[PDB]
Amino acid sequence: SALGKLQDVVNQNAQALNTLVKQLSSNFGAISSVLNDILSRLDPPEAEV
Amino acid sequence: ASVYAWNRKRISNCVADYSVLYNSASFSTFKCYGVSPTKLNDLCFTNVYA
Repeated sequence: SALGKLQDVVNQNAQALNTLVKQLSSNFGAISSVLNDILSRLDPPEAEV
Repeated sequence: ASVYAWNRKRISNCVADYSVLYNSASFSTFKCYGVSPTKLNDLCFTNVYA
């Protein structure tokens, strides 16, 4: 732990990237977090909303 | 059966063809959500409750 600054910067960058990756798969109030399932399951008006 | 004792049926392990039901035109109301009225031929799930 003699290089705590560089390790901390790398950890913060990795944590931000992982948080974005996790947030990629959030429902956000929709019926599903997978776009392909919505498109292959739901009609174009409701699919587009 | 009555509305308070509605007949419950389980459908699985077979093949469902909703195209004939949609094209029958003998149903007054065909209303639904979560799935489009069409595009039921390429979709399937675990079980069906009627």
